[PDB]
Amino acid sequence: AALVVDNGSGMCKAGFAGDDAPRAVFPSIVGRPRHQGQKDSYVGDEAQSKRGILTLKYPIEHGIVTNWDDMEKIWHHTFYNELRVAPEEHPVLLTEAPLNPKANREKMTQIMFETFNTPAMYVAIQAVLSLYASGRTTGIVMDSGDGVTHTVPIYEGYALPHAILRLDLAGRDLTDYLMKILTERGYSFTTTAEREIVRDIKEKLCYVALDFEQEMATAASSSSLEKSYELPDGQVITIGNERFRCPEALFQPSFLGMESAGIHETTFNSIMKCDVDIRKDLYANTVLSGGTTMYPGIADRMQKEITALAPSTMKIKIIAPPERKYSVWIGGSILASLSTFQQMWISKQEYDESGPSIVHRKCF
Amino acid sequence: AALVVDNGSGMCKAGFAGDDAPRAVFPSIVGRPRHQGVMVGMGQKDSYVGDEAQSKRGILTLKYPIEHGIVTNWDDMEKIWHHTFYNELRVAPEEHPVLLTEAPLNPKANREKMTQIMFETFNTPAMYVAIQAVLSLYASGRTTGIVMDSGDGVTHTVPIYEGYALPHAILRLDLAGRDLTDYLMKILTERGYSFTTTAEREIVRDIKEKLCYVALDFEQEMATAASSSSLEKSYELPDGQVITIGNERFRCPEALFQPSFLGMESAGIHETTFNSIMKCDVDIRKDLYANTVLSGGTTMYPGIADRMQKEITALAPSTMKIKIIAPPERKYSVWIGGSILASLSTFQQMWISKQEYDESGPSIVHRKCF
Amino acid sequence: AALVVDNGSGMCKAGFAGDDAPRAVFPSIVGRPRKDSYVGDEAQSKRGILTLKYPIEHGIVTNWDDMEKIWHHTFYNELRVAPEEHPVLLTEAPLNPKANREKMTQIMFETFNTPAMYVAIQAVLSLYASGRTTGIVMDSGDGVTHTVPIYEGYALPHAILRLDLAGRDLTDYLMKILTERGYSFTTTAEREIVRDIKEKLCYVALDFEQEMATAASSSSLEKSYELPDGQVITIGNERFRCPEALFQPSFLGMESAGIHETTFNSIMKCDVDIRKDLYANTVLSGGTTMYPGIADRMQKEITALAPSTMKIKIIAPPERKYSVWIGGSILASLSTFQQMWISKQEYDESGPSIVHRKC
Amino acid sequence: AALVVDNGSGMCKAGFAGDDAPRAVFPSIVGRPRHQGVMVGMGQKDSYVGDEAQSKRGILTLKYPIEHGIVTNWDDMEKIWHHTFYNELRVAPEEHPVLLTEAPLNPKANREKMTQIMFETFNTPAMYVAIQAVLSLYASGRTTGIVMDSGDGVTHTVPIYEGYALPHAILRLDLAGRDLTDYLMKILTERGYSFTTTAEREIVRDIKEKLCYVALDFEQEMATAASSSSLEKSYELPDGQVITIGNERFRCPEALFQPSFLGMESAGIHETTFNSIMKCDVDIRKDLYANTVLSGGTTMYPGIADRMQKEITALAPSTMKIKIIAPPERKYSVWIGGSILASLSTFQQMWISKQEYDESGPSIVHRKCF
Amino acid sequence: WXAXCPA
Amino acid sequence: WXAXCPA
Amino acid sequence: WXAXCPA
Amino acid sequence: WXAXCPA
Ligand SMILES: Nc1ncnc2c1ncn2[C@@H]1O[C@H](COP(=O)(O)OP(=O)(O)O)[C@@H](O)[C@H]1O
Ligand SMILES: Nc1ncnc2c1ncn2[C@@H]1O[C@H](COP(=O)(O)OP(=O)(O)O)[C@@H](O)[C@H]1O
Ligand SMILES: Nc1ncnc2c1ncn2[C@@H]1O[C@H](COP(=O)(O)OP(=O)(O)O)[C@@H](O)[C@H]1O
Ligand SMILES: Nc1ncnc2c1ncn2[C@@H]1O[C@H](COP(=O)(O)OP(=O)(O)O)[C@@H](O)[C@H]1O
Ligand SMILES: [Mg+2]
Ligand SMILES: [Mg+2]
Ligand SMILES: [Mg+2]
Ligand SMILES: [Mg+2]
Repeated sequence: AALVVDNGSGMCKAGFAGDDAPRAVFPSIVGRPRHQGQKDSYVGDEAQSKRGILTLKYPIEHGIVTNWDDMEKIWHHTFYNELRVAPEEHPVLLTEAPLNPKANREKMTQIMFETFNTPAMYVAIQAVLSLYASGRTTGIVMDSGDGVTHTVPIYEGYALPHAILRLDLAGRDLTDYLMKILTERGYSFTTTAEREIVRDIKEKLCYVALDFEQEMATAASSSSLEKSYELPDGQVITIGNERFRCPEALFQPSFLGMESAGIHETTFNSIMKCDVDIRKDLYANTVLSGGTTMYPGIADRMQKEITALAPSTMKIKIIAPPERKYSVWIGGSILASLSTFQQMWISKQEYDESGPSIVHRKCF
Repeated sequence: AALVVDNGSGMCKAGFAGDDAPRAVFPSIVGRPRHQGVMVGMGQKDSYVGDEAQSKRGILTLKYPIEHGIVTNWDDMEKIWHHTFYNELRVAPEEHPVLLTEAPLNPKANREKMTQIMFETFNTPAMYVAIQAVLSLYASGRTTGIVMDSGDGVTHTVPIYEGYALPHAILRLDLAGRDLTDYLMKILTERGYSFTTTAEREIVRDIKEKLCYVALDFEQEMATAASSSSLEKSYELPDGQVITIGNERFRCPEALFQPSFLGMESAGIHETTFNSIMKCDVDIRKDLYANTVLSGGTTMYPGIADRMQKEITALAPSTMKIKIIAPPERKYSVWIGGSILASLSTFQQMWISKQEYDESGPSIVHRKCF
Repeated sequence: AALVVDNGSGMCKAGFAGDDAPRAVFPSIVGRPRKDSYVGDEAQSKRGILTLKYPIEHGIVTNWDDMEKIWHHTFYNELRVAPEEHPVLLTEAPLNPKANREKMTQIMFETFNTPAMYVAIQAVLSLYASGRTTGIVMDSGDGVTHTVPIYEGYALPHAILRLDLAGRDLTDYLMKILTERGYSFTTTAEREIVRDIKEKLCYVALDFEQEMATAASSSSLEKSYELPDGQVITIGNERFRCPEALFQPSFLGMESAGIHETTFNSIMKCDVDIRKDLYANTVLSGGTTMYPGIADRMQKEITALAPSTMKIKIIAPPERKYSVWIGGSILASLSTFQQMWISKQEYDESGPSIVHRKC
Repeated sequence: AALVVDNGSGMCKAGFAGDDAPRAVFPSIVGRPRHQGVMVGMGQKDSYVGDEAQSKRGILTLKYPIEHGIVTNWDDMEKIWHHTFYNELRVAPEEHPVLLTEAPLNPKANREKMTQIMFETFNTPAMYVAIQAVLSLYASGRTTGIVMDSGDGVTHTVPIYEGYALPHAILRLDLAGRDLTDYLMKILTERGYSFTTTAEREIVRDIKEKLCYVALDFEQEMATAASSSSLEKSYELPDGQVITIGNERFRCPEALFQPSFLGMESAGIHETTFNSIMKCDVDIRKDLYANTVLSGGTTMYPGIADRMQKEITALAPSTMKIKIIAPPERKYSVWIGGSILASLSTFQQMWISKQEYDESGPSIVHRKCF
Repeated sequence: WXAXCPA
Repeated sequence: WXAXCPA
Repeated sequence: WXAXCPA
Repeated sequence: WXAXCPA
């Protein structure tokens, strides 16, 4: 029973292989009481309950582990509290973003092999695992998580490393931007405890405008675009034109000051770096995944933007599975349960003789 | 029955004797993936041969196992024959004799290795190797005239009179349909199109077979192309972006008649055809002139029948007559001639028997064979 | 002769443009007895009988009834000049609610009917006074503290940080520590005395651990201050404890970073190619910054965070209290600035929304 | 005098004929401020072009008008040329002839607008366009030798056996310094450094020019770098941070000889020079082997002369001597050839007169200029 | 302020 | 370029 | 990150 | 070929 753990920059999904849904999901936040039998560090859902006191801090930033002391805590919590299984008899599978520092995946292998004593291990790209869930074999995978947005084109299972594009703008950066334009209306959120309140607003009310220029003028006059949200303290706030500005930073990163292009242009550039003969199949098999692409109507906008750049003869098909929030984990369940995959596990003996560097030679 | 297998530079044809068209016609390429594999369970093959390679050519390095009519890589050609004899044509060769076609002027080791592989790896009961140009006459049903065989491989002009082929008049101009593909992709950079890859070369091959045509007069059509913009025919690429080509439609065919465009010092098609006749005797010269026969995929350009007649007429005496015979089945002229040859009863005693090859060694392909 | 008016969170400055010093400075406090209302120097003198109330809190006007009083008092009691003839160059902190600045344009264009108007960021005007063009601005005034990095005149909006630690918060913190020594204060009039103690006895220590141990070991740092009734009080470690709350906000209970870290985080939000220029041209402004030795401590703390090869030069002119107004005088007197004035005709065509599009 | 101009993908060299060094050398970039101007005291120009934009590159969106030797945007090239003549050379082109250079195998529309702009916007009395690599032999003072030009965006080899230039072997690869710079930041993320903006693009280019080098044997050098030897160096960023690069020092320049790292099927730089020599005549190769001449900024890596010699020696027959010539001033070799060409008395009749352009439009540039 | 802080 | 590369 | 961004 | 061309 191979575990499948996807330790993303946002919430981490953990569960057994061969199933259809994650066993346990919880935010990847570790917090400690502010200022001065409460335990020192609250992790997982426990930090969310007492978020008004603890100093919430994300151990993973932009898909890179910044504090290796914190990542040992979350993994210790997942294996011994949520799944309640001993890691000393089951293999463990991990997911990591592409174009990551080599020191990132080297330390992950060191920790579990030495501390958790996992007999086997494999590290796979998050975008590649997303293509398993849909059952497809080709088509680019636009994966946009909390901190990492990458597009990895795949044709017939032969990935194209030179066409992989990574953009740091992602869901978490939108949370900061929405907090910035909320002070424009009159509501101020500063502490990291209040950030989770903003993230709740973005999940429920925030959406993507099909024609962005026409929306400002229409929303200026009538209040048909105004929705009212209830704060946990009992206050009721009303947000109007800010509903569509927050996700438009995905398509126009100039609002945040970044020089990089939007997700629609990043996807277009990724396909262009590929050869002409495979552009036939990449246009008609575009796949979305991750929580940042869960906005109501983002699929419709992406199809229109790409069609303008792409030739009118070509067909742009944006595949939007309804479970794209857990697409990364679901695809990894199939990989661990496949009989062919059983020959690619990094056994203990191979790591013992080759050191931590073995993870570079036996994983993509 | 026999297996008329006409291997070639561009495509190889396979079938049975007594038929009208080859059963299997697929490109003769052997591509190997360059990008690493990331998905398990898909079971990608080590190499792709034939039509499978063309479909997935976007992630392959297409290498032609035959270039200029010479087998450069003998390990990949064994794969092409294995694909031909087992998957497309789907008959075990150990029970049926196999016939091959081969260019007139070629290294003697090429026919030497061809016999060695078939008689041992495939264990064919018999064999016979014939000249590709000679077989074109059987399809035409005539025992006289010259054959201007010209395809992706090297062009040949073999003159035959009354079935007695003349060896000293055989000319082998290395200019071919593959060289035109390189020239066309070189002159297509003037409009801003840069097809420089093994995969994109296939795209250029498709354009040449569709929009390219031979102009009756190069100088007049050059002025017409510059003066009038009606000579432009848009073509769509696999990625959906359309391209427009103007005077390049007839600029690339003209490289055949004036090889100075590619930098080659050798003469053109009409001069090579003319020189082939001048090497023959005076008495037979009358018959060979009025019975010229075209062949190969290169001679499929629209108007090449009219253009070649005019060029060869001016060089020839005026009183004499020129008759460029251009059958519509000239693409499979080499194969169709093989189908007639294999079914003939007088020829079934000309195969290399299996016992004969072993005693005389691989050198049997020179005496017992052609 | 534009009437530059800086309606800060207390001690509002006003005067004719083209000068070098404010004409009149008075507290931005409106108090009523517990005439009808008193504003300015008359309020502070009679602060014992009144209940002092600040119309402006954290750079946001919380009550427009009182704001009209001080503005009427500025033009008709201090400057003694009608505003019907000259434009007004207002100042407003960055990252403010749009309802705050929209009313400011509307109120004068309807009540006072000034010929023109303009609203300028308080951090940008500070750089004008020094004559520089690059380098972040630390406009740690009262109520709010904001850093607006500028490089070659192109202000970067994504790096504009706003912090709520300022002099008013320090006054409340100085309230709590003083009570530990028995010097308690209840009414708002008493709080004005605590601001006095902060203005003449508070100083930023170069380091806690050495000074805190020293303060608990001897009495050389004792200072004797008489409260306005006549009795004297002695304060000890409170001299260097309240000012340092700017750098260690954990004392106040607020989670935000300190002054040094806010500057440090603001620079990294800018591009790498311009960080070198900003590090060597840091500018300070505001009344809170007028603490003795704040530049020396900020120089050390940023140097520890910044790379060693980097050079830190904290520029701070001696007259940094009126830096915003002095920069505002230069802008109003510029010939090129006469085109950016918001005309009276432009207000009525677009209503109060003209402030957003033109400023 | 002649205003010799060497417009290119990277820095553009501009000066006067008869000199030994360019008068003004500035990057050919055009940038505009993305943010909004707030301070009104000083001027905020719409766009900064040249060395002015490099100093203030932090707040600019640098974009190159030239990509792979082709002018992508003709609005920005007008700005650069106007900045060259009226702000760097401080002369009016209305009285002095202008000489320009264009990479071979370029679109015909690229040099069509080049002649159009000068003859109507700047109104120069004369003009001439010459191949960049052809002038490289003029600086070296030789009439023989294959030119291995490697600029910022293109890498083309044109063999010149004698006064006549062979046109069927003018190869052209788009792998050059700009692609290497894009590759350097792709492998720099393997250590933890993220350069993802055009402002950070310039910082990467400085690292390439100062620390990168070519190893004689890539496989053996890889083992030494994996052992954390003295190969590790320290570079100081404009911020003041210190970054260390180990095996990345020789991995980036190794992409030239093994383009498979970049996903391009085109053969390596050592192979593309070998191919160009082969397409020449048999007796010609005896002189092209012994007179290979490097040029361009991309061939300024320490050890590129020795590494290329070893690779060619393996491919070439042992008897032939490969004498790779690397002049110490090969960065400005193209410009120096232009200065020598302009001063020659024979060249005075090759100019394009103003009246010549007036009668036939911009089509003249395809007739007189080669 | 309205939602958050006092002002 | 137009068909091929970016230029 | 180290040189560039924050991470 | 061996001497001449590439084949
Ligand atoms: N229903 C939703 N609508 C809009 N945004 C969402 C929704 N659900 C989650 N998100 C956003 O997507 C981000 C990433 O969530 P998730 O997919 O769990 O991260 P991961 O990349 O680790 O899988 C979250 O920060 C959240 O703000
Ligand atoms: N319809 C056509 N029009 C023009 N050229 C053609 C046509 N068909 C094939 N060709 C040219 O002929 C070549 C194919 O030659 P082919 O006769 O198949 O060689 P072989 O005789 O070895 O089978 C192609 O490369 C193409 O350039
Ligand atoms: N010399 C000083 N020492 C200590 N604090 C001071 C000094 N001068 C002013 N302050 C404090 O700084 C705060 C802001 O002053 P000022 O900058 O004049 O107003 P604003 O914040 O409106 O710009 C005041 O509340 C005052 O308490
Ligand atoms: N000393 C050097 N070492 C390595 N690369 C260099 C050096 N000098 C310049 N380059 C690279 O060569 C490229 C081309 O510059 P250069 O050949 O001088 O002009 P052009 O771009 O006109 O060919 C530049 O982009 C630069 O990155
Ligand atoms: Mg994810
Ligand atoms: Mg054939
Ligand atoms: Mg101030
Ligand atoms: Mg150059």
